[PDB]
Amino acid sequence: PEPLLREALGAALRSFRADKGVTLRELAEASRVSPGYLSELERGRKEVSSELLASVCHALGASVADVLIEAAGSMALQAAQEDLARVLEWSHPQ
Amino acid sequence: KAPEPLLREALGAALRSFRADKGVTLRELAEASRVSPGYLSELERGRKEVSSELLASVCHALGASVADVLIEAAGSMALQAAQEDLARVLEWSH
Repeated sequence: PEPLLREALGAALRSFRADKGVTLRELAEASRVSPGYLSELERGRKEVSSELLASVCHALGASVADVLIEAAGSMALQAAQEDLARVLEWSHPQ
Repeated sequence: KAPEPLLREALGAALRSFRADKGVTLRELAEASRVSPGYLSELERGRKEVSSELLASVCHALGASVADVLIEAAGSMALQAAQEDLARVLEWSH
């Protein structure tokens, strides 16, 4: 289906972190959560509290709004790509 | 208190805007999404963190992608942050 919110936000957070060149353990330290927890968050396997999303975004020098737009853009793209892949597999299989 | 609203605050306001635009009552939406009207109300007022799965069914019950509700949530957060920063400078001088 449409990607879940936590999957989209996790990937967006990961992109922002990679953009800034900040390691996961550094970002988890700035946000006061374990590196494992943040790793799971990035992988779409954990639901963030709004408070923790705010700390992680702030630590990255990003507004939460910017991370939401990133997440929404990639959600739509991912749905469209998976749609395109089904349409083509049906009409042009290998 | 940060000027940027918490994600659950902005998401709840966005859901309420989608619901109101469609003219759907909380009991109707609860029924479609199999959650109590009581929980939906707290969600709308920014007092509940929602799982991604439940967010998806609510949005879909309203005929909207999660990604559209998130874009609306992001625009709303950014606007309120800007308005609250403006209020703060004005309170300081003027």
